[PDB]
Amino acid sequence: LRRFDEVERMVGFLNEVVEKHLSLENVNDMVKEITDCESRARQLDESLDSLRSKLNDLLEQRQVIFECSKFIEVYMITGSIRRTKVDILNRILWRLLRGNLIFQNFPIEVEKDCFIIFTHGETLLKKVKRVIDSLNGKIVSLNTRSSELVDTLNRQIDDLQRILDTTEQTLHTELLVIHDQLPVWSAMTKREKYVYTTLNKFQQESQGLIAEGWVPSTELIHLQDSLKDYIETLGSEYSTVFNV
Amino acid sequence: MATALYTANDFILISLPQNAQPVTAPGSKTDSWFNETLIGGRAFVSDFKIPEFKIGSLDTLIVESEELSKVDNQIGASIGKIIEILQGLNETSTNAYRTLPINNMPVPEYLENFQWQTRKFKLDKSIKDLITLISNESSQLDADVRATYANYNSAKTNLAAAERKKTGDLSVRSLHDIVKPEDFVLNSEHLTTVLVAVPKSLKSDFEKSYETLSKNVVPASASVIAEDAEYVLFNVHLFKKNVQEFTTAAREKKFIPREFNYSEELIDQLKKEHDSAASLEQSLRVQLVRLAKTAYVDVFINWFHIKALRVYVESVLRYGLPPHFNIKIIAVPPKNLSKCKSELIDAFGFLGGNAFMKDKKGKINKQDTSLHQYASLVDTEYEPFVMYIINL
Amino acid sequence: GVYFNIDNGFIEGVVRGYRNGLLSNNQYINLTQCDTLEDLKLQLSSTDYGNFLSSVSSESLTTSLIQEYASSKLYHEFNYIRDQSSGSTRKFMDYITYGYMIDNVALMITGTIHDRDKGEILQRCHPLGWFDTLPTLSVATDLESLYETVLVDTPLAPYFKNCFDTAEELDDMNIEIIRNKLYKAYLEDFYNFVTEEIPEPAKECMQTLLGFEADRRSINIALNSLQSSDIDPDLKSDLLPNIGKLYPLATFHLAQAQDFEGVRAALANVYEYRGFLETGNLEDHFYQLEMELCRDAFTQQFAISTVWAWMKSKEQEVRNITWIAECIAQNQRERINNYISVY
Amino acid sequence: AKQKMGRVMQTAAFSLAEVSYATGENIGYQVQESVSTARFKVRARQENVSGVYLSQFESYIDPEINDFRLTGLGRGGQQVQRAKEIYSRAVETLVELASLQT
Amino acid sequence: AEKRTLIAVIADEDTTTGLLLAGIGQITPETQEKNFFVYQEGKTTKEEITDKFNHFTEERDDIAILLINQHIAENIRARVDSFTNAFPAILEIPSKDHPYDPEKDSVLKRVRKLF
Repeated sequence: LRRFDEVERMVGFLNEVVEKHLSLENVNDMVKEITDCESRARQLDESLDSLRSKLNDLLEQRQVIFECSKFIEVYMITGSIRRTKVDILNRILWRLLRGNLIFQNFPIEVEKDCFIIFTHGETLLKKVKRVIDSLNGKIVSLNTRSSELVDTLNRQIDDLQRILDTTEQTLHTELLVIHDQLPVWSAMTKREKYVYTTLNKFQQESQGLIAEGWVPSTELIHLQDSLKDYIETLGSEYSTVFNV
Repeated sequence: MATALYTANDFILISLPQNAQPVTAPGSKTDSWFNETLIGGRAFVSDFKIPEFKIGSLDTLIVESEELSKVDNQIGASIGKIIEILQGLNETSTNAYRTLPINNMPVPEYLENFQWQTRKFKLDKSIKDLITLISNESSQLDADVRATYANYNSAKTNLAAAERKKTGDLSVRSLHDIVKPEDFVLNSEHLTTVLVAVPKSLKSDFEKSYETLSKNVVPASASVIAEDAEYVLFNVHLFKKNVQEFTTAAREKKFIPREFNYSEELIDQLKKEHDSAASLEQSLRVQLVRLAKTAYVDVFINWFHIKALRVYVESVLRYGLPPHFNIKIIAVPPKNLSKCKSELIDAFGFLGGNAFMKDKKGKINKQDTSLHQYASLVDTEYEPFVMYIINL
Repeated sequence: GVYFNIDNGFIEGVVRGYRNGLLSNNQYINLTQCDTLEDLKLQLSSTDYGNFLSSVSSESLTTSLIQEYASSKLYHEFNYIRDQSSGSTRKFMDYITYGYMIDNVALMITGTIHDRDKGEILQRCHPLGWFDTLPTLSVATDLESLYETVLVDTPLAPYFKNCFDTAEELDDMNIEIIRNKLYKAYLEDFYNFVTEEIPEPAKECMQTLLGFEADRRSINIALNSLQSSDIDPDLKSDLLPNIGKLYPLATFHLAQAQDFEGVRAALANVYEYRGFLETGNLEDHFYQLEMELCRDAFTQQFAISTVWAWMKSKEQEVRNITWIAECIAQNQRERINNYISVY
Repeated sequence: AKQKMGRVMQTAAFSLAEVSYATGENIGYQVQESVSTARFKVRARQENVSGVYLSQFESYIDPEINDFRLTGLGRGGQQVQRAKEIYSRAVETLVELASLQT
Repeated sequence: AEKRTLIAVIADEDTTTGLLLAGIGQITPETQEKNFFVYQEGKTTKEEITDKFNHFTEERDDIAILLINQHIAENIRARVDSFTNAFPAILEIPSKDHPYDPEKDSVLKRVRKLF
């Protein structure tokens, strides 16, 4: 029963991935293709969201160059930050450097934001970075050009977007054989766990289960005619005992 | 005002660039302005200018500011503790130590003769060791005051205890004020003495019953050796075996035995204990007042040096040039603090920059809110030019 | 019982349904026969706890995680009953949580004296005693700057009426004094609330359940002051509540109780607390008397004291399950039947 | 002795753990800061056993601390107190056994 | 003779706190550092135990007995074994939630070869 709890969790994961975009051997070989497909779907989804994050880490780095070459065309620190922490970073840097700064922000278009500091001086430059890197700000130091890193970064944006377009095509190829098959894999487990939950309710006394429970009196002869015909038609000469 | 009481001279320390101009009175010099213009012409402006020391680097300049802010607090914590003690004892004015003379010169005048004072501090020492040095002196002086005050409380405890033995109430009172050989036995093989603390009502009952109360009790031993106001103290002479039987029988009657037994060395050692407690406290008290005034004058000089250094250093950091900065300390008359703070803000704030400029003017001394109180430390608001408000 | 079911009809019948999930003596004997924490989980799954440890799966299952989740569902059931409450009932539900707010205040301002981290001294806090400025008690040390900044907008603000701040900031000795004094003023205020606005069948059986809290707190203050306190009785009498059965004659003798016999001879004159200090575990005596006072508060029907009598009985149920799961995990079974079951 | 110490220490461990949970909050962080002196210390002495000089430890119990400000809280406080007493008795034995180790 | 007075700890929370109620370790007031290290199993790193051990043996010259939970000594095993001095004495005790294994005890390991 812990097995078909785990497989129920795996069928739930397959139901979440699609929304996000029987004999004992016949169950034992289909739980194998549940597990063997859950493994590849989980690793391909975890190699896709962690790659989308790496894509956004470059699309946020292109924008803080586009919005800070423009500020110069109209001892400085340039980087990315979440938008809900811009005011608290402004206040912490204003309380650290008493004045002594020219702080801007330009919204990158989770939502994020850029910032320029102009730390006028020294001896706090490694201490501003302990404010930025504490609340998860990613500084983008360039030191060469605002037109040479953009080429080497657009040579990675498209090169990684093509890996997105490969792995997501493989994902939508895999989901075609699963979306038309989940009502079988789910409905197997929903009744198999229901079988074993009921088999936990039996006695297991002398290498044989004792099932005590209620049945209406109209359906007594139906049990005594359906249980008697079924144990004899399959062979296996060890008859059941039906007492009242 | 009426949100704060002042009755002693208040100070604001400013430092400004020597090229500055007030825009609250254009066509004035800053120095001329302080005297004539500022709070109805009633401002007393005092000299507070100090020269250049030796600065490590620009890089070093940053490290120095941070420390200065911290040491300034710490010295401030100490000087407050010394004043709180002198005030607490009420053997020295509680109405001074805000405008109590330092080096027997009135406090606004003391600041006027303050140009960077020498006690151990010279202009040819490095700035990092002056920040350190000063703080070490302040911490030593305060730790001394704390120890002697600590000792003075342990001495008060001992004097109360000892006194209680000398005449108090019978629940710990041990006898040595009665030393008679007619009320106690000593050099005795069969006899001992048990003291019984008896309620005043019950005195008659005790007098009747004691001889028969335990067996083998010296008769006509009842004498009132001592009396308090709630209890009466009796001496009884009896057999050593029979002492147990008396203490127990007495408790049933509602008498309270006080276990004491006559020996010379105990009596002498109780009188000495009382004597040493008195002597210790009295020495400690005189030492405590003498020490606290001497420590106070030295810490005052130390504290103002950090404020002078700091304001200069912070100016050097924020403004750069000119290399010598125009520092003045303004002694404000009581209740004109609110007006002072505003006029300087209006006039000089523009030099610091428009971004720097915030309005949260006003002052709340009650704990109803914590807004409206300037300090560069907080992100809530900032001073808009190098200004510290000093409240003694 | 004629005007009760207007606002309290649905509230009682669910709490009366929550009462039927209290484990009986046979459901405790069936828990003491377990061999593993997994077997105890599966035995609890047949009760009204069913599948509350389902997201654990036999590996990270400790005896503290059971006490966490079994009390967490108590707290969520209390929040469901409180969300359907209105008027005097909702105010009565708030006055229950004030006593947990006091314990979370006194647990939050001891985690800052010892400089323990603020994220780990708050997971030990009680979830029902949550107010919105509870993490911000880690901002100051002294009592005045924690009252005048944080604890004015809290509903614990009328309870700081006798806490005299002599500008000594905080040691561990006076935070317990502030805790006992806040709980003293709170017991006064909540007894006056029960006497004032709570109706008559839920008044007499709630004044006893609350005077028992006052008497237990008086005995615990007057008995813990022997070992780790050297205080005057005039300052000790500000810590003892004056609402209980024990106040006017016996808390005076508990105030000047310098010895253990000064407590024992003071509690020998009161009739229902004599014999508690003679034999056995005293904490078990108080918990047994608490459950015997909560049992006969369910026997009066149209009463809002059934909420108090339910949640204290369900807390004792979580304590009994925690004691059993502590016994069957550390393999000590000499005192596994030390649970308390009146249901 | 190792088995002895482990069993007695753990019984007292389990009693404290239950107490922490029932009282509400992680009490143990609070107690650690607040404590800054020790009752049980040792004074070391040399004992010649088998011609060699060994170091031995003799415990002395100092009365600096016996009650804190966390063993009193009111009702919750009475529980910590019952726990503290099992731990002191159990531990003192463990210190004496530890002497053979050195 | 006397040169060591403190008994220190490396142990899990419930174990450490209890040892402190019993009254055996303390925190130095001049350094602001504990003569015990709290630890929680699986949650607190192997590296920090290794430092704290060095603080207690070699930088504290006042620790008389270093007590240590068996499970915990097993994480930093090299460090406990390699220290062969009696100054401090190392006393491995069975960790809370584990029985007595005689080979999680550094002194006994050494004992087996050569009597």
